[PDB]
Amino acid sequence: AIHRIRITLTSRNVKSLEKVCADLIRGAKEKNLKVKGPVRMPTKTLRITTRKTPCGEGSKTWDRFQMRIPKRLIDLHSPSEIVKQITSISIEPGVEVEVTIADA
Amino acid sequence: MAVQISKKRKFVADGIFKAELNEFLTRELAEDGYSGVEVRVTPTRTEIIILATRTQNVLGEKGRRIRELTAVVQKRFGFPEGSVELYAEKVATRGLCAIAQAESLRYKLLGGLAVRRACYGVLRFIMESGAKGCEVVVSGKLRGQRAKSMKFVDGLMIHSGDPVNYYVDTAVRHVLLRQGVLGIKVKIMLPWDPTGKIGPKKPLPDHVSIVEPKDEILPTTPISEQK
Amino acid sequence: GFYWSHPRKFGQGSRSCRVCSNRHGLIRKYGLNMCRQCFRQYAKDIGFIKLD
Amino acid sequence: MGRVRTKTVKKAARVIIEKYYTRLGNDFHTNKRVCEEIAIIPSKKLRNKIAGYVTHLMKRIQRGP
Amino acid sequence: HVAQIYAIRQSISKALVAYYQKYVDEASKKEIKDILIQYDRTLLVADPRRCESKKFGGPGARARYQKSYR
Amino acid sequence: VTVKDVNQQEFVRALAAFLKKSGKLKVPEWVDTVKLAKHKELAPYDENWFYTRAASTARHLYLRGGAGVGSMTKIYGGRQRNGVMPSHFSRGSKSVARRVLQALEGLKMVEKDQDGGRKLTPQGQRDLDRIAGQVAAANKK
Amino acid sequence: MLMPKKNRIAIYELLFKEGVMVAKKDVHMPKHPELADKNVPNLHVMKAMQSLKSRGYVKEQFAWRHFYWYLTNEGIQYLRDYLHLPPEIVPATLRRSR
RNA sequence: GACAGAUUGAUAGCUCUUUCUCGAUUCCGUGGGUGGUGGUGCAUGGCCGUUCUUAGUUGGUGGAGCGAUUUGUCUGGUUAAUUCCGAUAACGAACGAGACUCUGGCAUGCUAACUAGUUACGCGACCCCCGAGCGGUCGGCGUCCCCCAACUUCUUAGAGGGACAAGUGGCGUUCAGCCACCCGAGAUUGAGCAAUAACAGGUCUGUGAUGCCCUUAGAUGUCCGGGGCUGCACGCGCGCUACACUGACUGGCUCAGCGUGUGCCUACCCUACGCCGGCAGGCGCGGGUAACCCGUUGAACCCCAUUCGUGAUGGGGAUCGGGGAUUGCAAUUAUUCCCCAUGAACGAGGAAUUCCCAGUAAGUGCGGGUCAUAAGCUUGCGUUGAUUAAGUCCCUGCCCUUUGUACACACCGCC
Repeated sequence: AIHRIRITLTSRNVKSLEKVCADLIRGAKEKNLKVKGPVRMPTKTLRITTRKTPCGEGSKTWDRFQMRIPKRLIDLHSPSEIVKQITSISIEPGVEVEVTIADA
Repeated sequence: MAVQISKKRKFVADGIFKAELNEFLTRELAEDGYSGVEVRVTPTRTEIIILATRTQNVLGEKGRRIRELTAVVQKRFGFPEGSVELYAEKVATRGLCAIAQAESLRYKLLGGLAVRRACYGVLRFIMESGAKGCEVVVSGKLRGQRAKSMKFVDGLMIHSGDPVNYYVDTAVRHVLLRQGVLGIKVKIMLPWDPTGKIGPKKPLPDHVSIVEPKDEILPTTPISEQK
Repeated sequence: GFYWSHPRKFGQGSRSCRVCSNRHGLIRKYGLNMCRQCFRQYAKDIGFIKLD
Repeated sequence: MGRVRTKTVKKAARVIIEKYYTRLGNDFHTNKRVCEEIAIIPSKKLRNKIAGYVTHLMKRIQRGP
Repeated sequence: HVAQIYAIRQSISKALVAYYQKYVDEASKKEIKDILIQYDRTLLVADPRRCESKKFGGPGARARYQKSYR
Repeated sequence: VTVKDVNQQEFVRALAAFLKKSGKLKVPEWVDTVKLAKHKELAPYDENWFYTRAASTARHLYLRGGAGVGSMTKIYGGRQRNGVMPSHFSRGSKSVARRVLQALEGLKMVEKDQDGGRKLTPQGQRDLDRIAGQVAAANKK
Repeated sequence: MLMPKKNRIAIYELLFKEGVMVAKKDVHMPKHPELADKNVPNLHVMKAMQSLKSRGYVKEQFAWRHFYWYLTNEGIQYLRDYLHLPPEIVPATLRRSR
């Protein structure tokens, strides 16, 4: 075995991240062990501000190009089964999943 | 390798890789009606579902073309031997995708045809397919030294709001001809408002559906019952 | 094969648009290196969606 | 000034009442989520905004038809 | 600097209000809440306000970079 | 009556006095010809900053558990006319905040902490706020 | 049948070894992933391949400054007869499928 | 494809002898390209600008006109808004507005969170009189933390709720609504999205989008070196800093937010803490795919502590003298910075004219963008935070209606 696993869920789509995030809670609590539920980091807003205009002219209008990236993370304690079950299931959309070994 | 590229600078990169594909893919599987990839990253592997139409051409000689494109994507964005499998699939109801039809109109003109009869042939189709509405614009010089702009329209179309963003299927494609350059713009309206399966939101937020009294029979004298 | 030599290492000598090799109004930030137009083309595809 | 009602509301409102006179009353927050039951109002603003006339037409009805 | 003060004013009037309410009484809570809200200065009321954003084509929210004009 | 309980600006007034009336600290030579920070226009009038600034610096460390030279420079700031230019923020002089720290170190008001940065040592912790009692109890006013 | 012999004879036999040869449009690389025994960047590669297409023994795409060099069935002859290579040859697209 | 010199700028065999190798490349014609930040934005695509965040636009069926057309699409009240109701030859519909999205604020209501905070504990402590206190006890920063406290009071971000002219009193055709007040965020916190239809608006120099045209080796192909784009009797355009004492410089205290950061597509950061130096800086060393490190982001105004005395003075702070650092292979054409040194006009601006109503103008730094070097540029962000309109069409310009019109390149017309 039982080691200090962190699962770091980073994705853009809040809804398609929190269907996965819920399935790891409900996937672990099925075969119960521990957790400390989903952590909510500040959402990072990737904000670009370019001119609307190609070339010069016209009254100066710009767009406000944004991309969000919310990070959840979920602590757990398990063997090399429950990790390799819970991570490989509940994948699919534009969702990145990290797996820390223990502590550091 | 031990870079760990940033959740800021990484999703940007995979957005970019996404874009870089969807262009060469568009620009090479054009005559075959590329609708779109949906990039499918996995363990040990990077699936990449090429959602196009006429799959007899993406395969080619016994499945050569698919194997070229796999090799290409191996040699470009850095995907080792057996770490990338393309997966060509046919588009469901190709009338309702925009760039499919917009390309079908780059090549219907390119082939040699009037604007008029062609774009109707498109516009006819996309409605008949099953659209809430649609429009096509063929800007550019059109049998005259001067530039015209032509716009043949049919059915319903919302032209503002967030709603637009997940409902219309916009698609611009040029067309390079023996003269010069026209623009296609296909802009279809999706009637997944009726039945996506669960059509996203479904309501255009304006639209409310009041389910009707259904029963509400009987005032009557009192009575009782037992069970 | 010799001579074609300077700092092509800093200065806009070095950096150019990844899409079209034009060398102005360049979105350096965030490891893009697109020209500012080549945003609005390759933008939705990237992920930057116009919200407010 | 800010708020006069739109015909998506004025029409839906009037049509709920035509069909559920008995279900509604002269409160807001009751008939407020009656509308959640008997209709598919997507947005909370509208859902909520609709119980607007649902009341303003009961206050009319008791006084007159 | 200044904000931090109606912040701490509001806090030791609110806190003191929740004091006499939760365990102590209510009459004194109400005699307090009266004594305060007969002149607020947003004592128990959060000032609902917060700053506007800047919009392009102006130094602040509203004002605009001077119009050239022939 | 800690450093906080004493009205903090008439703290360093008396703490400047302390380190003067001790007659030891280690006043040096860049002193009479010091700018104080490229920041400033002009060399300071009370000819005796660092008795009053080592006062500040040392009480400052009391309030904050750890502080580097880079920190001390930061804190004694200001605006800076580059002239017709707009004003910007320039760090204070390192040399002086440093030698203030090193000099406080001589009397052993302070020490180098673990994990980098100076903090004040128990001995100094005293001399500092001993006089806090003396500043409150100088008189109520 | 041209240019730096050592480099260009190797570029042919690279292209015959492979199904597809990608590149980049950049004269200033002194290298190119796989092969590049020595230098042979874009130029020596391009100069070769932009020959091959125009005569007809290769076909292009471009796609965000790169050159998408795809080997033509006629070229199979041109380059194997250039390289005296066996009359079976098997370039690269041997392609065990299913 | 050519290691010493004539040269040339160049160790450019680019060329004037010598020749020593790769060795089927080479060279010379012809056609033809291939580019070109060449040409043409009245040859075009896209994208943008705008008429124009202005209320407008359209059709099915009716009804009117032989028919272009017309009503529906409107006297009036209303409304931010042909938005609504109603009068109603129209009835019921569609796009724009609205609804929506993002956002911004009430949520001791929920789900939680060592990549937040933590909170307050429990306070178990170190703990020095840090301070109070004879001592018990207490006020308090720091830490000793950790944690198998406990929790979400603020932090964060998920689900939620709510606010909806909702109640009451006026006013109102007593409809549509408007006004006041109650509870409370009172119906409006701010953008994005934005129709029909336009316009030689702009863009070929954002586009491997490109029509045609030019040009095409002596090349307008690509560059090296330099130069220019910076030049200066004058003219205008957006900025900043001042004109000072509600202020100037001299102590000190002390309050963030949005970001941003390395290790990035080809050679490159963010920076904590040691010494050295005045300072630029320098030289030591440390954390940092980051809510951890920078970083309780320790700011300016601001706030507080002394000078000064209304002197073009200490404001101001230009123009030059001289040093010293840094970036850069190189700064001459002061690169950027520091250190000295000189030390200007301006004492509130002549004719005009833009900006806007609430957390608004203004000041005020600070990020971002631009960046090797670097901003007086913008775009965001708080922070300090006013005066005043809350209405009208008086000027300018916009909407409808009626009307006149010899205008329809539409009055910048026609004559």
